[PDB]
Amino acid sequence: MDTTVPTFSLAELQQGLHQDEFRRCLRDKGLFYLTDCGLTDTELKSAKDIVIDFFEHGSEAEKRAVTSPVPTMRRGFTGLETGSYSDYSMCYSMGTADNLFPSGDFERIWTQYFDRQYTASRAVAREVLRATGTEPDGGVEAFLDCEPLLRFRYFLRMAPHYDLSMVTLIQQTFVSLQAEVGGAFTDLPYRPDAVLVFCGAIATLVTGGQVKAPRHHVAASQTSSVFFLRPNADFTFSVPLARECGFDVSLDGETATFQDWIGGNYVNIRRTS
Amino acid sequence: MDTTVPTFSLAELQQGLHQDEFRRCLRDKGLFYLTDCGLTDTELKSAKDIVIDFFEHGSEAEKRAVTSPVPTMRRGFTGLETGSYSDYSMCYSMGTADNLFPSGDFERIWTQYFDRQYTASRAVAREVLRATGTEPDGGVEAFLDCEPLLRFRYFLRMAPHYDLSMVTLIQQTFVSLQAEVGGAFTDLPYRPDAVLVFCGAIATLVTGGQVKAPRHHVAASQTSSVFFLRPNADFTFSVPLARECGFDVSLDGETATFQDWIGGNYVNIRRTS
Amino acid sequence: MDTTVPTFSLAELQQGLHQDEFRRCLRDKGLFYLTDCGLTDTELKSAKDIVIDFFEHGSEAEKRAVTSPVPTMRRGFTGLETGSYSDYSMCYSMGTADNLFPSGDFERIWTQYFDRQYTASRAVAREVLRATGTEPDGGVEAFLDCEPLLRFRYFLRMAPHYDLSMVTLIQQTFVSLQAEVGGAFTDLPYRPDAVLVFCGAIATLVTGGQVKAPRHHVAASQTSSVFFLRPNADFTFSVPLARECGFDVSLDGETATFQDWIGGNYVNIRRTS
Ligand SMILES: CC(C)CC(=O)C(=O)O
Ligand SMILES: CC(C)CC(=O)C(=O)O
Ligand SMILES: CC(C)CC(=O)C(=O)O
Ligand SMILES: [Fe+2]
Ligand SMILES: [Fe+2]
Ligand SMILES: [Fe+2]
Repeated sequence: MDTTVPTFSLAELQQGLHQDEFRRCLRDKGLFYLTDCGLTDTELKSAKDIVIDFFEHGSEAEKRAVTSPVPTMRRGFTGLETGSYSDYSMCYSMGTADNLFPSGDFERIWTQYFDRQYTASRAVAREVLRATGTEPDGGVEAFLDCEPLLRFRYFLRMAPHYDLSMVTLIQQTFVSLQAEVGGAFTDLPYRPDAVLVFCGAIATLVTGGQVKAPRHHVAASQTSSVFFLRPNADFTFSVPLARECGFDVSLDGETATFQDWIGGNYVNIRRTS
Repeated sequence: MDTTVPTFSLAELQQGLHQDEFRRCLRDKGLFYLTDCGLTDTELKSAKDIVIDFFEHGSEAEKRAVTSPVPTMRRGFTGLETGSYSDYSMCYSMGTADNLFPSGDFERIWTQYFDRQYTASRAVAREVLRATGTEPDGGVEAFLDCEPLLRFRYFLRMAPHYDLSMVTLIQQTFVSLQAEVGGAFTDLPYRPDAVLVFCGAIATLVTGGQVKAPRHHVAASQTSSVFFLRPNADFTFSVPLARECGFDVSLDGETATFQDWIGGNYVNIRRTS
Repeated sequence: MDTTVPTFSLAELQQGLHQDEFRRCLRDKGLFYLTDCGLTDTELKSAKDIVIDFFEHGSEAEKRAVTSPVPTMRRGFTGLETGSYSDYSMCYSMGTADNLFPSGDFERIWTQYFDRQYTASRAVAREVLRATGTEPDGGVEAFLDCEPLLRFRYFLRMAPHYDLSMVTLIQQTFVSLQAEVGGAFTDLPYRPDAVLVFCGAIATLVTGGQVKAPRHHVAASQTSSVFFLRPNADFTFSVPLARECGFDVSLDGETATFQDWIGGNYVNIRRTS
């Protein structure tokens, strides 16, 4: 089997092309680059510049006003680890609501950036479901109108793990990002013309094991954008089916919700260790 | 903004003094020293000496008799990490009930030590609620008659994290303890005349985001007393409100309990990493 | 007290012999070697050879076909951590159903290997319950017809922790495995004639604190078989009783289930740190 990370045009997928190839990719690899999805280096420049300017020239008062009282990295500014937790790296997060913006121009640029990412993530997830003939409990659209989280970081840096999202979209700017493909770590360089997609555990779950959730990590001067498309707490699934594809669930009953499985706080990643 | 860790007299707070300053501290820093709360180096000496004597002269049989069958560090003696888990450090824990005491004198000294700590923690938490005009679901006293945990350790030693308590009271004896203040790690030396207070995530939650829960850590021959004031499993709060201040909750419904959020086992700290 | 790890014959236990010694072992140590349980180096050779052959000569296609879409190490092949997650070590897991076998001969050999392990684990757990006069809520057999997990690994390697199983059976092949006995790490060498047993937190819980769940770790060219006997999600227990023996539960009510306590996903180990 080719260990190459494939590339798919969203437009072409939406037209019913390369369905067999798409299915094989999802099953055997669970990751691919996506083009023609409305996201390129162009849309990124604007957001990167404005936020980077903030991480460098924003004062403490300005950062404080956009910092959550709890360091959860859910909304606003965060200094992630004498000195400051910023020494290692800084982060900016946002979602569909309850955001913290430092200025008007920043808000406009990022609200639009977030929207393109959300639209693209929903679109590719929609094709993931169609290619596997998957109809989530409660319908496709209700499943896709969910709880996304966008994190932008600015600098092994990150330990091996898999994501618990439906799908995760990544934009980057030495190749630090590595993913397991064909039983070996493969480089995942930047593609100014595309976004990198990682399938998460929820894709595996909802499709009944038809999609792989690949492990990946970061080796150790770069910025990355990570968009997690996460289901709603009440997303419902079959317990026996989860067991049939690898989930070591401790759930009584025939059906369960995302909340029942993961708990009352979103968990984005999981280390196999 | 001054990055100095302020000091407040409990007596003065209870009299309605420095309310504006207290509010600013809670919001911008989430930590402060507390005086006139009935806890000083005096009350500590007695407890420290008796337990330290145990950690050094107590036999294996004596330690075994006050050691829980599961190494949870909830009650009794614990050797925390050829050799012994004690090599790194030893710990002694207690709560309102189900305690394990090695002797009568030890019991008397520690029951009184625990009580002063619990009274002080409840008292400062009571002022935290009043300063922010917070009325917990079910009332103030029911909220404060909770599930505290006292841990005494004897020796980065501890990774950056924030506490999930309402408030945490610390007594100490090179400044190892560092906390993030104004975007920088600040030393938190010992004050024989006061107790150091850290606001936890529950303070942030119950007050609707009016209190910061500061991150902190320990850099690497000292003993420290840590008292966590923790809510009851049935403490209830508004889901939309939790989201409004940073909590990345995966909870269906308008209201939820501490148990719904954290799970069936108390979790005292959380690393932002 | 002797810090020696005792050995017990399953046959002799089932006949009512050494009951006082067994009780003392469970309470003070929580670990022991077990003989006459139907498991020796003989039964192991067959399974070890066939799987080891796979880890070395099996192609990527063959490994892929027995690899779960999510890297949970619940069923099938797993490469556990330029290179591959296999570099560190490889693993093969199985349970009562939903298994992934690479060949017919492999299936026969391992289905029988798993069965002997499950029978032995249930048998010793049955004696653990009888020696402590324990009658689980819902009866002994319903409690023992549970959710076991068998993991076979092929290479500190593993950090200090205790197991959350009822009991855990280990077969091994320099002594890497160390356990805390009498307040000191003790070697746990291989015994071709016996299986090593570790009591888990569930044994402590169901017996009301009569059984210790010992901490252990691995120091750093060997293979080990680990069989966790895990309760069903609906296993029910008394909340006040759990508190009486060390469990820091955040559970409202008088009774709770394993699922209520641990969550919707099995958790096999826990680090005291
Ligand atoms: C390598 C980056 C995309 C970070 C990542 O994988 C994550 O945040 O889950
Ligand atoms: C620095 C000590 C007070 C330990 C601590 O922060 C904790 O136990 O949460
Ligand atoms: C030392 C081995 C038996 C591994 C282990 O303890 C475990 O998997 O829980
Ligand atoms: Fe990831
Ligand atoms: Fe802390
Ligand atoms: Fe273990």
